[PDB]
Amino acid sequence: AIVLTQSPASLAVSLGQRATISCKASQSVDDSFMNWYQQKPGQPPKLLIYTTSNLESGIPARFSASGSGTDFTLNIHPVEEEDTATYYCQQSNEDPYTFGGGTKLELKRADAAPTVSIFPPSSEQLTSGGASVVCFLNNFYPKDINVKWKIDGSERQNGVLNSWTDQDSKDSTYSMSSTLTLTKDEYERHNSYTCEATHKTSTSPIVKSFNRNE
Amino acid sequence: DLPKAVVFLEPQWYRVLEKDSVTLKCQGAYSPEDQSTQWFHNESLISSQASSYFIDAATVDDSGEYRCQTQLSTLSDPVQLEVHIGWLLLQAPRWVFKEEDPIHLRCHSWKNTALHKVTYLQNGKGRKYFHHNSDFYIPKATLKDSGSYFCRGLFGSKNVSSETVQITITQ
Amino acid sequence: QVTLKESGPGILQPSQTLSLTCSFSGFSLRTSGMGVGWIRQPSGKGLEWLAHIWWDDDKRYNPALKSRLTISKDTSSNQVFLKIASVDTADTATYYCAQINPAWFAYWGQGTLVTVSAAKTTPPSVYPLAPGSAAQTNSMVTLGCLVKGYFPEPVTVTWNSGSLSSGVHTFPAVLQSDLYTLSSSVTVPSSTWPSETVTCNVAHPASSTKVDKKIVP
Ligand SMILES: *[C@@H]1O[C@H](CO)[C@@H](O[C@@H]2O[C@H](CO)[C@@H](O[C@@H]3O[C@H](CO)[C@@H](O)[C@H](O)[C@@H]3O)[C@H](O)[C@H]2NC(C)=O)[C@H](O)[C@H]1NC(C)=O
Ligand SMILES: *[C@@H]1O[C@H](CO)[C@@H](O)[C@H](O)[C@H]1NC(C)=O
Repeated sequence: AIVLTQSPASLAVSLGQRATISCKASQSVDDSFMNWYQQKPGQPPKLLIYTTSNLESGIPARFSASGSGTDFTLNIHPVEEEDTATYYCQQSNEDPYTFGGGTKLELKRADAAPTVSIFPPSSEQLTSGGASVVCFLNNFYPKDINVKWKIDGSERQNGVLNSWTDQDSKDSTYSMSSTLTLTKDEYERHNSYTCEATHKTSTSPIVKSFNRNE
Repeated sequence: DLPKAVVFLEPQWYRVLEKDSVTLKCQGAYSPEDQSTQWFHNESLISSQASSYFIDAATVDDSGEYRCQTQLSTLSDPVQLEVHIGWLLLQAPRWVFKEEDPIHLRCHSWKNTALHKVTYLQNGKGRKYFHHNSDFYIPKATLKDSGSYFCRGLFGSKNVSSETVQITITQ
Repeated sequence: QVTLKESGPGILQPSQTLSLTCSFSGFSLRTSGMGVGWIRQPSGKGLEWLAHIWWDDDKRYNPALKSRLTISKDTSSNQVFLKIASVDTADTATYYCAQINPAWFAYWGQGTLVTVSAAKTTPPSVYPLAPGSAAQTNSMVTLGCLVKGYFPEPVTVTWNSGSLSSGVHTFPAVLQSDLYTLSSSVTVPSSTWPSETVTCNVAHPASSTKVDKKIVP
């Protein structure tokens, strides 16, 4: 069975620069049925290149590919905002058909600080017995970010649940949500709840808070 | 009896696959007063100046009759083009073959996708085999060459056969 | 033209038999060279070819999926089916069908998520995330919608029935104790809220639930 290994496993790329992805086949077959697909996070894979070098119609010509034996190379140049995706090579030369492991391409952009918003438990959730405190940290860059939850000045580590969006295909930012889960009883013991965002864009954290007795 | 233009195909295959390219060439005379050529498909005008006509990516609808004319070389006899659907096609440059004339056949794949382990068959029997797709070329046709021909080859891990074509050796 | 749409059960219990259907248009499985294949992808993982069927009923199978796989086609109704037997949690993945040919895979379907689990189909609770009074004195105001305690994926979150799309962030769900929790944010001018209405529409097909919550102070 043919093993396809892609290098690099991940790449950060500047707007307009050439990006190269290598796919190495364990076996050589004399054009080889080597195909390339682009998969944007929410969607199916989409064919880019078929049979080593053939550009699929409707795909811009800044995608191209070439094969040098067991050495197959995808080239994107210039790279655009909308190329943030995972790229897969794939062989139809022999059963079973196999894919490469994927190369995750991400875009670089100017640093952007998160827009931070904090939200207390709603009444509905409180009546039902639970208490969730929600913090949004939207449209920032780079993706690295740290959230610190406080309850009346004391950091709370347990109960926090964090989720990041995939890179935005238009503006190359990221966003993140941070959700602190409590019960109604342990919530109504304390007054002030704080979301604290540490990011490259500031020496000082961004601090958003609310007081239950607002 | 008025002199006529003549159509030629490049390549000379008159049976082609969808997405193939075809160049049609017009042999005809010009004069300082007019150097234009007109092309007709199914008797409708498709081009009014250029000597050649290029089909970039053939569709089934490009099948049919083609004619050309110049002012001095009148409307050509038609040349027929067949655009077939499918993955594999046995191509021939003409319909009839006289004895001692060459027979040139090609096992043609869709978009010229690479073909391995290719057999050309006559009346059900393996006639010629290549590991890499080559043309079938009989240098001197004999009447024993008449028959039903098709070809078959391996595409990666799947064999495909073309449909049959009747090859008739005449005089 | 060519399109493919997969269908599954959303959720089935382990050791059961997964039934998948692929319905296609724009080509016919009677044409020489055409085939339909199945590929799967665990969340955040790579792609694994499972099986495909050719126009001549020749069927090829991943030799690692034992003999659990069975692919069939129906030329009359333009459909292809895949059966996986004896499923376990490692079979949870998005399942794609694709129109292929002997040299590449040409068109893929949208994919269908299949979760293999014994947990119970719980519909989501929806909670509004309303700004405080101080937040409204900024130029832009961010509102939200918390979708808690549902199972299995997926949910579909819209705002103002799709009229609000710029500046929406619907976050990936997180899995806790057989229950999923996602949130969704939307950002609008404070000159539009709470003057113009803003409501989120959550949908959970697996439980046939559809809910809307308006956002108020
Ligand atoms: C010029 O005239 C020729 C001769 O009438 C036309 O060729 C014919 O075109 C039709 C429509 O494309 C072909 O039928 C189609 O064939 C395929 C393949 O079997 C099938 O998938 C379709 O459903 C359809 O029936 C017909 O075979 C063909 N005749 C031939 C190739 O000898 C041509 O369309 C005309 N073109 C123009 C611009 O008028
Ligand atoms: C294709 O035909 C040849 C001749 O028998 C042989 O390699 C094989 O049986 C067929 N199938 C495949 C998948 O190669």
